[PDB]
Amino acid sequence: HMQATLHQLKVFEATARHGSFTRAAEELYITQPTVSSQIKQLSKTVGLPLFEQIGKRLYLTEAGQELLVTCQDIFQRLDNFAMKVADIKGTKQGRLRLAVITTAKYFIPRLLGEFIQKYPGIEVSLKVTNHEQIRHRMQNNEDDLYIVSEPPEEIDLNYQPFLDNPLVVIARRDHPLAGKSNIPITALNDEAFIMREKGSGTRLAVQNLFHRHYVDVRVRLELGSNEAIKQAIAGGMGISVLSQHTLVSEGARSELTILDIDEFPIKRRWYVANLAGKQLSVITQTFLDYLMAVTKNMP
Amino acid sequence: HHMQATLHQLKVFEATARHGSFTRAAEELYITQPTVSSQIKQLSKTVGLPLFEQIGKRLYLTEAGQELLVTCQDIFQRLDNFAMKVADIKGTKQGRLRLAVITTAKYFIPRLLGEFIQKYPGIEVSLKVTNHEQIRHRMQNNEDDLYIVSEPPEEIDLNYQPFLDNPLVVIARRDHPLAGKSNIPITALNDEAFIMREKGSGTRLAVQNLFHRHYVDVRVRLELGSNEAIKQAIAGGMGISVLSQHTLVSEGARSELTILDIDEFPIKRRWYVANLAGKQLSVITQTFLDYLMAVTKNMPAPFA
Amino acid sequence: HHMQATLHQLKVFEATARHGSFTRAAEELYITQPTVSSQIKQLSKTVGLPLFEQIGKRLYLTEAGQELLVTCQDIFQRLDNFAMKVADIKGTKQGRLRLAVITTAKYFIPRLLGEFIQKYPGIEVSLKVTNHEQIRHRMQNNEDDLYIVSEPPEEIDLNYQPFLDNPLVVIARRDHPLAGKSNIPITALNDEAFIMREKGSGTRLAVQNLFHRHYVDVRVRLELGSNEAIKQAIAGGMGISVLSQHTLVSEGARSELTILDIDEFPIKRRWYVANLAGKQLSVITQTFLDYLMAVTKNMPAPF
Amino acid sequence: HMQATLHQLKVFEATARHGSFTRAAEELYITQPTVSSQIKQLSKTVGLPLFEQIGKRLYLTEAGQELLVTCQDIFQRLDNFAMKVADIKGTKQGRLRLAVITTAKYFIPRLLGEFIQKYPGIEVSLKVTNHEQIRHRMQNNEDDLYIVSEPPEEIDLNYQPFLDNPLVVIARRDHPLAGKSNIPITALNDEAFIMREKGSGTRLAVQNLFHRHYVDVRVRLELGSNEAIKQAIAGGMGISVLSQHTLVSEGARSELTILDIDEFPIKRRWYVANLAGKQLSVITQTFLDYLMAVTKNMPAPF
Ligand SMILES: O=C(O)CCC(=O)C(=O)O
Ligand SMILES: O=C(O)CCC(=O)C(=O)O
Repeated sequence: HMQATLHQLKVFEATARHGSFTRAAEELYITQPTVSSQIKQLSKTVGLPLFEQIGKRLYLTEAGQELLVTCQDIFQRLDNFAMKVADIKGTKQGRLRLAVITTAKYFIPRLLGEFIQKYPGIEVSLKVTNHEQIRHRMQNNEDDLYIVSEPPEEIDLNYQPFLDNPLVVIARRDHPLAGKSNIPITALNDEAFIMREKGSGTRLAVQNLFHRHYVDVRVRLELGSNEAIKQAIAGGMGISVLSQHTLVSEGARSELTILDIDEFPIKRRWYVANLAGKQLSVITQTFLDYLMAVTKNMP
Repeated sequence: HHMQATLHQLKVFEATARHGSFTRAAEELYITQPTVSSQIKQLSKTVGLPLFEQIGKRLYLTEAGQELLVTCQDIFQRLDNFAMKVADIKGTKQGRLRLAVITTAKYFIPRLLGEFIQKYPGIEVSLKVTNHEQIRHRMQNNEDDLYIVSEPPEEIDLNYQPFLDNPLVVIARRDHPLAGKSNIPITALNDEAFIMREKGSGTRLAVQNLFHRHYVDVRVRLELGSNEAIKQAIAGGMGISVLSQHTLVSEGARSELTILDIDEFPIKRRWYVANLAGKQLSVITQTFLDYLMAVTKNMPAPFA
Repeated sequence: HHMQATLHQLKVFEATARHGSFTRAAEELYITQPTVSSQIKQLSKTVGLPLFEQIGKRLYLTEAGQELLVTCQDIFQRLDNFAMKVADIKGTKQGRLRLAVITTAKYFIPRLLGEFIQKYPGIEVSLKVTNHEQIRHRMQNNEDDLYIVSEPPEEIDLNYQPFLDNPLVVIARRDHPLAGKSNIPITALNDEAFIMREKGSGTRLAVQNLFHRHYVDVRVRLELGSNEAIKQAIAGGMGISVLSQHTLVSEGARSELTILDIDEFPIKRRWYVANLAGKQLSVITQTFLDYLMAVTKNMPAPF
Repeated sequence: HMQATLHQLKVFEATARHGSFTRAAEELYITQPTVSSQIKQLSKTVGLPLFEQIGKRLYLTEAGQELLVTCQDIFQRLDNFAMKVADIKGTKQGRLRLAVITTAKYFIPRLLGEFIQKYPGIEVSLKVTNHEQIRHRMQNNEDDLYIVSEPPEEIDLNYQPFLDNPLVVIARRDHPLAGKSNIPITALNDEAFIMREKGSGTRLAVQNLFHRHYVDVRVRLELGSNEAIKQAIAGGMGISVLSQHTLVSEGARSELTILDIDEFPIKRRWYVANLAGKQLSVITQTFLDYLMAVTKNMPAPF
């Protein structure tokens, strides 16, 4: 019974609705003898008579009544799918999956929550993790878009930069250098310093810049957590270098401050990426556009 | 619209998704791979979204594809159902029983169901053996006349009752040092090489809870999702395990297995049969329900 | 034997394993991709087993690689520890406080620890911030002077004591129709956008439970394992969530966040300071422990 | 710090142990002035004196004393990794990961069980799953060996066949055709038959052979489960075709039997595969050799 055609079902259902081959033909802009043979073929496939002529009309047999609701269910299901596809296309349904490097937690979720108010039907997933996780997900095509800091050479990606990630010297509001301008980088000599964990991107960049300019800091502490570091600074433990976006909620009157040391900010970027040769969904390309938009004139 | 799709196109798509391969699909359907290729391109144009993405040497379903695949499986199911009604008409069948049972009831239901049709050749049967999730799915859609579960879901308005006990027992190979001994305390399982079921499993839960309650530390040698695989692993002397005693129904004259007589075993579970939200039952459904209740009333577990 | 190996070799290896890439490792170590490659194979012969395997464009660490990686990390830690004793000797310091604390305590311990240091300038400090499991290993290895945990482990013999409350609260944006309202029924939450923590977490469990133990069905809009990310999600209007009130300490003057006074909240949790049972506290430990207790005794939670 | 070499620590540790440069240099088959200059360089990088001479002997400074303990730990940790590498090479420790296609559940776990008895140090994972799951594992390199019916072309694999998977017609012991021989395949026409699920491997291989010999069976039931089917057979609901390894536990006095039909068994195979280019661990190669051996002689059940 898979040998039946959709077209033969479409003829059958019309022929049952109306009571005649001819009325059906007129609806389906085909010929009455095409309808009759289509029905004979379909009855041969089913194995039973579908119709009985009584007076001027074709009435359904038991097997025909069953096939009618079978046809109605099937056509219902296709319509339903057609509705899905239409909602997808007009960004009123669908799924957006983002995997994002850790440092981007300070903007991405907020952007993403703005975007959903503007497209409520969308369902979202956000994964916030490290470079190794992200590489794995990329290898398995798990998300629509990936936001990273350093696009992995060994994976075919389509990407571009969209937002600068300055690393800046952060201090407590009462530090001597606070408010001072054009401060030479040698001024960091002998300063209590809170270092990020070994093997961190941030650590490595901070150390490289410090080796280049002969600066020797007193490492008071080593932590793995930017929040922890901000807190340690507040507590007087020292200064550090962190991504400026860690300062997003800080206002006019803050316990923290940026120092204005020369050779800073250490300049780094965030990229958007998708796998090379990927079919970008409607909402993905929509989101991509909205992203580049809101982060172009973003301080 | 979407009535421009053909049933052949959906067959080709549904087999491609299933196999993850134009080649394997073409083999199944007795067609050339370019036929597969162009049928998919055509259908894909008709829908107006991509259904597949080929990233490297790997084929993936898009969102729209994932959604069409469910649509194809519903449609095909409905055509199977119609084919069955037709056979039932042709054979002047009195009507058809619809049963969905939890996985572990495959070791008593099918056989029992054979012996039930013996008594009424006027009746036909559609047995679905599946997990709890799929049973709850079928339950929301009124898909079946009776449901057999280990744990009736709290989401649904059911009319359930228990009918057969499901004792979980310790199983070893006939040559195990504790084999044929009596009244062994549960502490003797300390350090035994043990084969655990997979993580989400309620069998695993029941066992992990009971062992935690008795401060029993076993050496987990293996995790397996399959009862049959476990039984085979026990036969090869990998260790012992805890399984539903009914899994021994399929254990023949060549079997090396035995039940160790451990204190606080069996873990007592049972099976429930369930109607749905006070909806009345056919004469068939009730003739079967009475059958179930009779035959199982005093049915001994295997290896008694 | 393995004394044939070189520390530079081990340093090249560990960077390769860490990066998943000879090129990215080569950039970090200020050297050449051929030299990384060279130095790894030189090391591989010495070991007697392959340390990596390349399938397609993917670089995988072998079983011997994975073992070597752990060995390299232990070794490098010991060298870093030696360098700290040296800087302590040469800095003519009074001594060093070692402290390991549960992840959620980063929102008070590091600040407090600064202030303590300002009070005792001869003391150096090591602050490890990590999860519960890892605090157990560290406990078993007598690694630290004091441990701060959300629940003391049963398998370890510990003197302990609670010192600060950990209220979990409902957090929302200040434009929310429930902002500024008193004595709100818990049932007001149901059918509301909600950001849920990751599966099998202290926090998610403790709110799924209290939502079924007071009959509340919520619309889960997102899943995140980062507290900061959730707060950012709330600022963007994504929904509400339940977080430790202490996560609000880093919420500056531009914050658009608030706590909703929902009935049957706060969910109440605690922090405990613990040491190994019977084991004498150093003068330094003791001085800190006293400072801790004083400062936290009447410490109000943020907002 | 970390400009220090490992040989500098080794020379340092000998020097502390003997209390002289000379006795240390004799142990390391090097000269006395290499030792001195080595220690002096190390003393520079450390930033403090490591030794002081008291009387006839070099004694450790405070820094020296700490350096000695950190050296003994480093050397210790380094020897441990060598014990592991040695244990691995001689199969006394290590990991074997197998992922197998569903139907191999009736034999792989048993063999694996027998194998582990010989090598008790080894940890094992066995994953029993479908072709799609197996492909994902193959793509992410999650296991040592894969056991499959049909290796997927789009993945680079070294593979070889090792055991036949005959599909045979199965009935209840009282079936009319039981005991018979050279039964015509057309005997099955009109016969009550229990089919495997749509899209199965087995259902396809069965529907090929039936369309080819114009065979029309009375499909009484469809089921997803080999165990269920065997039970349904036993309950009188029909006959079916299943892999012969389903019958592994059945002895001479079984409620089941195999019907000796023309064009049967449908011959299918199992293969062992690993990814191409990948080099097999020592325990993996061991297992492979063992698998081929025990299967070479192996008869199907009954
Ligand atoms: O940056 C930190 O320390 C916080 C770590 C984090 O992901 C968070 O709590 O969101
Ligand atoms: O074969 C069946 O019906 C299911 C068998 C099973 O689930 C198992 O292989 O463990």
